[PDB]
Amino acid sequence: MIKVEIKPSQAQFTTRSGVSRQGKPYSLNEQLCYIDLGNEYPVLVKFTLDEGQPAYAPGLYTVHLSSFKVGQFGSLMIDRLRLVPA
Amino acid sequence: MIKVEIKPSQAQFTTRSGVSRQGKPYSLNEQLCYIDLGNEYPVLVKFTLDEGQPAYAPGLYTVHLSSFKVGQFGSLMIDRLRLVPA
Repeated sequence: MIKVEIKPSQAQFTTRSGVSRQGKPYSLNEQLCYIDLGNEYPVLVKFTLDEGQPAYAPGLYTVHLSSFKVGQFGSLMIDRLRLVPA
Repeated sequence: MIKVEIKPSQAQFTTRSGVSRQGKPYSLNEQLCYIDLGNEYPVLVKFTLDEGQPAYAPGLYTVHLSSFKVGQFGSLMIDRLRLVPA
């Protein structure tokens, strides 16, 4: 299991916006977290939330299986970091 | 935890080869596995082994933390699927 932490200072998201190739508006909500990758300190990671999802609250989380997909070259990839409470 | 299985038929690797942009030879060893991504059946996934590593033997495995890195856009990515026995 991957240990993810949302710190008190990371309790909010920011939103970026634009327009797709054929004219549709979009909005993407991004939040920050710390992930323990086995180095001397956890590292800062950004991720995009799914549509209609609030920012994750401060606390400890692990990564859900739905974060992963098989890519176009037949290998595993992360689609979007989706979290569940520890 | 991600559940990975090496079937009896997947006990071997194949090797691809070539030459880098400035002339150095390389070899990459690739092996297949099945990963349970929560769909009705496990899916077929290819991955490259690290240098000097034998093919994983048939059996059940999970993914090691060293499989992950922060990418150039600040988000989590899989570098190479590295496995450890379940």
